[PDB]
Amino acid sequence: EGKIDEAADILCELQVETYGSMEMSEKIQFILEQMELSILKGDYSQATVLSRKILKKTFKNPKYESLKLEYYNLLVKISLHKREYLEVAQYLQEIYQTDAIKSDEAKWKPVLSHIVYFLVLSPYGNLQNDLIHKIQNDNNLKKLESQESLVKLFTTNELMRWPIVQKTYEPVLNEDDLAFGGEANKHHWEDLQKRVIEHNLRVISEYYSRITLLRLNELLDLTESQTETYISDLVNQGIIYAKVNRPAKIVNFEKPKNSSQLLNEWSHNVDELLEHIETIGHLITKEEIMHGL
Amino acid sequence: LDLMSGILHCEDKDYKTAFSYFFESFESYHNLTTHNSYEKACQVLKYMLLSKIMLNLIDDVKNILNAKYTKETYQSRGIDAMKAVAEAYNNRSLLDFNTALKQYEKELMGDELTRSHFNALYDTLLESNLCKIIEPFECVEISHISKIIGLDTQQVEGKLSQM
Amino acid sequence: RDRRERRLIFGTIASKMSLAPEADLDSLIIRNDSLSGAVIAAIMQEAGLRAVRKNRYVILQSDLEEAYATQVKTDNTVDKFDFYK
Repeated sequence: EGKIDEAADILCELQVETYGSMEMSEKIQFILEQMELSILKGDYSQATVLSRKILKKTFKNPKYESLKLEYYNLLVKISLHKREYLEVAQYLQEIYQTDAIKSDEAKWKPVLSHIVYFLVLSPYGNLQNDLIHKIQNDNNLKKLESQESLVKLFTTNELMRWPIVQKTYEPVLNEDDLAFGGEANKHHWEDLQKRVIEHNLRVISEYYSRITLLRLNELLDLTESQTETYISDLVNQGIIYAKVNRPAKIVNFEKPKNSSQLLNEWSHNVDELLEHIETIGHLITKEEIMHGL
Repeated sequence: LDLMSGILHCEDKDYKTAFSYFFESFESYHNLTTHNSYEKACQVLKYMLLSKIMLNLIDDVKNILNAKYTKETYQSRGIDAMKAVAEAYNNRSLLDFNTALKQYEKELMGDELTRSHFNALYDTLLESNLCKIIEPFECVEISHISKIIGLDTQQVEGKLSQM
Repeated sequence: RDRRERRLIFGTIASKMSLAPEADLDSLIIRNDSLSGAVIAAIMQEAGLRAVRKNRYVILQSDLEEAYATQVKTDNTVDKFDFYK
């Protein structure tokens, strides 16, 4: 009949007080559909509370075909209002081994391109390096090699070809069906651009010790006012730290002084004189063996 | 007695247990009918909103004004001033903090306990704005600092040097 | 303990307990007599234990007076016996 919000309010005011936790067969199936009605209604809080109940119960229960596949779709759909690509990347760790073992490679290939999309948009964390090697990675797939090289590109990426790579190949990014964010093109050129700046600026400190602010704007594709916005977020979140000189337009590394000179930097000189006497002393006999014969 | 005890928590902070004194008092003066006036009942409502802002809880401030059980239909110029301060703390800006200062100055600056916490909240939101400036590297032009703070050059240099 | 000093206990423990403002606790405060800090703690705990078998999360009015009769048992009367004052 065309009713959406009315159908959701009926089920939410009944099933909560209906089941007494007796029969878990039809109970779990309807809760998965109960959160779907909240998605069409637009309330993410109703589905968030229900997502913390049967998630731990299903984990202890054995795996099923139609039941386990519903959790993978709902956790992606609830990210519309959340707009956090880091949380969904952890939810897709289960489907990664599910479609590669229980299912075939037919449905595993599109899931492979989806799980790597949430990894590129991950702002930070050490789980990014663990998801590079994985298990089934290097499947000789066209969409996999493009996304896998993109993760390792962030080290050497100068953001010169960044708009060219996304325009030439756009499997998961500009043109996509599942896990497609933004109205059309606008959120794809924003969220993805904000992440690649964070990954690029992180290694600049490890490479450029002193860089001109005028040159820094060209590498990050920003301006004087836009550059100070992204670098201030990484320092506030505890990512990296650098020098920003507004009048002189000089961006340095600003090495920390907690080393206290002799107390730190000089302690690295032990292996300098440790490999001298110990090595040559071992090669005294070898010199007489080669020349003696 | 609960109101006077809560006043000692103004300078000594500790607003967690101080809310029980102002909450139980609001229901006490509401049942006095003729024995209590309208101004004395609105000041108690101002003390509850002022105590939660010092405790830095956004959701509890909105629950006092929106819910009719907590509000009991009491509103004035000074009561709405606490809503602007709560909105100024969410965005962390001094523009909305001084916006309600000029229009509500009659009731807002009339109470001494509110004016005593005015300079406290003035520096509270000012220090929070400095944490965004101080976190990155220093040696930035003062002219660009006043644009982030939102005050005059002489006012920003005067308050920053005080801390 | 007298009547007034108990509300600082029941009221404080209720902060960590989920209950509705419609609760009847304003009544039983008079019924409470000759208790301690350990006995009152078990009263609010029993309110949640009976809510599990009744399939209830938020403590209702039925989860208060019914759960109070359990831990309160010491002697038959315990309140001023029956007259003869």
